[PDB]
Amino acid sequence: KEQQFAWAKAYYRKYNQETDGKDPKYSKPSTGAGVFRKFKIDWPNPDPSIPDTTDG
Amino acid sequence: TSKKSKEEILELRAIELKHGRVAMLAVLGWFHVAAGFHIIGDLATGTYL
Ligand code: CLA
Ligand SMILES: CC1=C(C#C/C(C)=C/C=C/C(C)=C/C=C/C=C(C)/C=C/C=C(C)/C=C/[C@@]23O[C@]2(C)C[C@@H](O)CC3(C)C)C(C)(C)C[C@H](O)C1
Repeated sequence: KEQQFAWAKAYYRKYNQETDGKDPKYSKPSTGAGVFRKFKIDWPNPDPSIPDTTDG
Repeated sequence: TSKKSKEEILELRAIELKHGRVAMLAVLGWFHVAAGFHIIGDLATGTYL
């Protein structure tokens, strides 16, 4: 059984991936993180209270 | 309109009303765009008109 699961682990490491590789951008917040201006959601007549800086 | 006929008077009134309605809409849009609020143009040109 030890050899069987050793082979299974080798096959797993060869053919399996930890994550699907989705773009990290979809995980980053848009609203409330201080980076709202990046998305240009409210460009026409932007709201002054929202900071212009995109540093977060 | 002193010498005009009824058809001419009705046509004059039609012209007056068309001009008046177009002018009312024109003033509405003029003030709307002069307040800013010109989104179609903003989006089309990619810049604030
Ligand atoms: C005389 C009437 C008139 C004229 C000639 C124009 C002309 C123009 N307008 Mg518009 N506009 C008008 C009235 C008018 N407007 C009105 C009343 C409003 C709402 C207050 C607007 C709001 C508006 C905006 C927000 C913007 C323009 C802009 C423009 C330009 C591009 C066209 C566009 O998509 O805008 C038209 C947009 C509209 C929302 C028009 C709405 C028209 C209403 C619903 C009246 C409909 C009447 C109907 C057809 C009557 C029925 C008749 C039928 C039974 C025979 C152009 C120079 C753009 C511009 O110049 O940006 C710098 C722009 O961004 N206009
Ligand atoms: C998807 C897309 C875009 C888009 C879009 C779309 C779908 C835009 C739509 C715009 C729209 C829907 C605009 C209406 C205008 C109506 C007007 C001017 C009416 C005038 C009416 C007038 C002057 C009427 C006059 C009269 O009736 C009077 C008063 C009396 C009558 O006896 C006689 C007549 C008939 C003469 C962006 C945002 C542009 C860029 C982006 O990148 C991609």
